[PDB]
Amino acid sequence: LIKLQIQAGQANPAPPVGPALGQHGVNIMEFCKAYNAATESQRGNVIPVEITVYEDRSFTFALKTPPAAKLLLKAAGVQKGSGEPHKTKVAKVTWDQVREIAETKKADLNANDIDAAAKIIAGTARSMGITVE
Amino acid sequence: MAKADKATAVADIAEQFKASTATVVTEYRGLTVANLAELRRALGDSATYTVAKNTLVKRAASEAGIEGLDELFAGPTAIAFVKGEAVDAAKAIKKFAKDNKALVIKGGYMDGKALSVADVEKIADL
Amino acid sequence: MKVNPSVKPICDKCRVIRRHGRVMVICSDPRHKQRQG
Amino acid sequence: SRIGKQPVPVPSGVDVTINGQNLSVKGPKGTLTLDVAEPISVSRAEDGAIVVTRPDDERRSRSLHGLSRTLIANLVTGVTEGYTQKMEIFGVGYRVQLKGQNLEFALGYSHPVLIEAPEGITFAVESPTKFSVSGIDKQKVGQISAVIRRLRRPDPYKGKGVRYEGEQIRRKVGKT
Amino acid sequence: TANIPNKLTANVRTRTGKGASRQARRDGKVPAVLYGHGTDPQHLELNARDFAAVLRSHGTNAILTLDIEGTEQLALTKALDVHPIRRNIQHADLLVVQRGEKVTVEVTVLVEGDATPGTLVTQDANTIEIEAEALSIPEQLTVSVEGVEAGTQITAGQISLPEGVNLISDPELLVVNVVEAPSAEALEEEGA
Amino acid sequence: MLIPRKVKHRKQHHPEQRGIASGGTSVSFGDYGIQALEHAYITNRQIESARIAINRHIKRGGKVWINIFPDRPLTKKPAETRMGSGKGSPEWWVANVKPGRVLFELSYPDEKTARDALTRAIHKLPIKARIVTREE
RNA sequence: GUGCAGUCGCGAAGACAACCAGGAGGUUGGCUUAGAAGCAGCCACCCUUGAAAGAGUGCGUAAUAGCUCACUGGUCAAGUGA
RNA sequence: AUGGUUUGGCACCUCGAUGUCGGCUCGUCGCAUCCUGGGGCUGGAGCAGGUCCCAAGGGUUGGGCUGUUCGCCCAUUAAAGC
Repeated sequence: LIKLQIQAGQANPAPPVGPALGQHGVNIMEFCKAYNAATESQRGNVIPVEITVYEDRSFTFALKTPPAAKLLLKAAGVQKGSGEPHKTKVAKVTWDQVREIAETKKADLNANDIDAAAKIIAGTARSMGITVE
Repeated sequence: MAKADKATAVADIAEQFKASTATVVTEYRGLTVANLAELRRALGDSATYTVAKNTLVKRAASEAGIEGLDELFAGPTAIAFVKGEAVDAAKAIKKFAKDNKALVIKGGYMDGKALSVADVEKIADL
Repeated sequence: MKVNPSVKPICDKCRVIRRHGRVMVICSDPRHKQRQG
Repeated sequence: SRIGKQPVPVPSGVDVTINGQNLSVKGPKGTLTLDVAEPISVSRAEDGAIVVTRPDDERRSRSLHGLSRTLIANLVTGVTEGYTQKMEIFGVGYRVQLKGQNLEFALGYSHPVLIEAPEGITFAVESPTKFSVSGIDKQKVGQISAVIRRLRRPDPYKGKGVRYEGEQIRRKVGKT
Repeated sequence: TANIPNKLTANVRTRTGKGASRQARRDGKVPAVLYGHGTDPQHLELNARDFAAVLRSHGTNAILTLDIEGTEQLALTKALDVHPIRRNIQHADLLVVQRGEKVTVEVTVLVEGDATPGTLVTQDANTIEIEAEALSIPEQLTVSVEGVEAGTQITAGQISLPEGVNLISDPELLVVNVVEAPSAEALEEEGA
Repeated sequence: MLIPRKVKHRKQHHPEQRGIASGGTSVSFGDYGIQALEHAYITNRQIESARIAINRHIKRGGKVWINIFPDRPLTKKPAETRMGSGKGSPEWWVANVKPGRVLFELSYPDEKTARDALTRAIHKLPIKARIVTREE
């Protein structure tokens, strides 16, 4: 039961592999290569992943959808983050694409409907300085 | 826990008891937020399972038609209403109660008449 | 035992008491322990 | 207050002699003493309990009432059951044994250390690294237990010394 | 504007002087003066606790329904005489009032403000001069500042009023100034 | 640093420390003020220390007014000189401060940080003082 | 530390404490990242199942983890904090 | 804020005499403690320490230069006190 944000088609940067989860004694090879297989079948984004360890190092790997800010980085044109949120507003983002993202984050999050998912993701945008008009 | 908000809670209690058919309070001891999330994502279609304040129900209980249940304020008040069918509710609470092995049902009450444990098991059956 | 005429509850757990005519700051962190004198 | 007003339960063979203020409690473990001051009255609740009573609600009374209650509670509790603290000797090559009544340690010194049993307590070793201190007078029990605890100057690096059974000591590192 | 003019027992004074007045303040009263178009300046002693309750309640300018000598009277609080350190109330002027009169008044604004992040407020003035009716003086000219940006000089001729109330301070005033907010390096170059 | 650019008479008597305030007994331009209680002469360096104490405790944005200016000098005379033979030269500049008088006024939103800042600026001064809100 | 006179906040709808359990998903918010994940620092500081959950208060980890708290109900019960 | 030892401020007793730097001999007193003794915290592994509290009983070197006090150096010391 430990969670991470790992790059898609890669492996073995020390801090994202070793200290938080490579010390606890679950081995590098089988997890990392089955995960490279699956994550290159996805080939989508830096997929987050969590590992459930049971009483005999039995590790089960659960995949997720990539972060909301990164989805904005790829979709909304926000290629870099604004150091002054709510003061430099260089994103005008469309409820259309936010609603496709809302379908995705409905199948992922606590979303009540597509509407509430749109509202949630727009709220992360509000916090990081992304003006959904 | 301001006073008119407690009046609102009273309104919620009466406005769900009189607007629902089945009504049973249960207990939760050994259940958490993610388990509640599983439940209210799965059976949130028509179920109504929440939790409330005993000492608030002590004044809210004479505004609705629950004039026979003035002795069961010992135990946390985890309210189970349903709006539609009467066998789905208690049987579903049994489903989740065995899914977790922590959820207890206190008693039985449906349209006034007091019903016990084995009566509620018979309610599951029917 | 930092001896100072000014003692304060630095952290959230420093409790300020009075033994034998002396103010004291007891805490689980012994860096914080101090008194007047 | 909230403690000093409570009556105190009193089981069967528990003989309480109210010789005025001076109180004395007999049970199968012994006959303990207690004294109190002039101000506060010791009434016996005749449902099978004892109750403290005070004239005033001044500082001294508010302070001393609750104390007396808690003391007599500990008193009757001990003479029914007792008290028994547990202690545990973590270390390398450290060890404890017993010689009759009196107890023997190995704590890295160049001579071994012993303790004289006082009148009212006994030692009880379960393993060479693990023992107890069983008595009645809670004052005495914790007294002797802490006296033991203070033999080794504490060492939070490697975890040596004596520990109360649930003692979660602090720690640091000297890496080099 | 359904005001409850507070009621107060006041008794005329025997002795009018510094010694008597200090003895009164000491005992726990407050001397006071009553005049207007009554044209019969009365000298009273109020009770300070009751007076403070009245003020704390209904603002400083707050009509009164007094009880003098058994007879009752109507008054308004025109002016206070406060001590700097102790912040007592040393003396109180009181303007008699018939109902339906136009007397000039000076009340306080209230900045109900939540701004943009890059924003700071500056209250250049607290007190604005008004004419209104007797029973209908406000307590708080609420001015709202939300959604606005950097510089937005809230003029005085922008506040919302009652119906039958008039602004008499000039409409030139800066009641508020919304400054471009400072820099941590601008705070080094102010007053050095 | 605070000094005047020129005074007409650059050797003045010592100010008086008798009486209470007549003006500046009322917060003017901010929200959270400082008020004196004693009599004292407050200099240039003290006020510099205090405004810096405040700006390093709010650190971003929030304004500070100084209702005092050292417009009355004092005269030290050079060392190890027998008394007599004139009057020394001005070296540091004070403002007199009578009780009731207001020195500083802050405008920062949160009272927590503001009260704390004013306290840090109080502990840089020779006077007992207290903190004021604009209210009655 | 007390004793006096205030005003304020909360209280048999159960105050404050205590003790059982919760203490959530966006999210490792953006920038800066070596590392910046609730926690050198800078800015923003909204949204949702929920009974409650802070862009998180402290301690701990080079970063994480983690001990935790702030906010919620439960068993008993008169007063308690500015 | 202390203490009153330092360079100084006042000029109050002494100018019909209060003999002045240092050294020697001889003490005795204070602790704001150099060592010894007990102790709390550590960025204290251990040896050595750093800082803080209590503590005055005892001890607190011989030598080169300078009239010198102060100081610097040599060789030792448990230590080379104000």
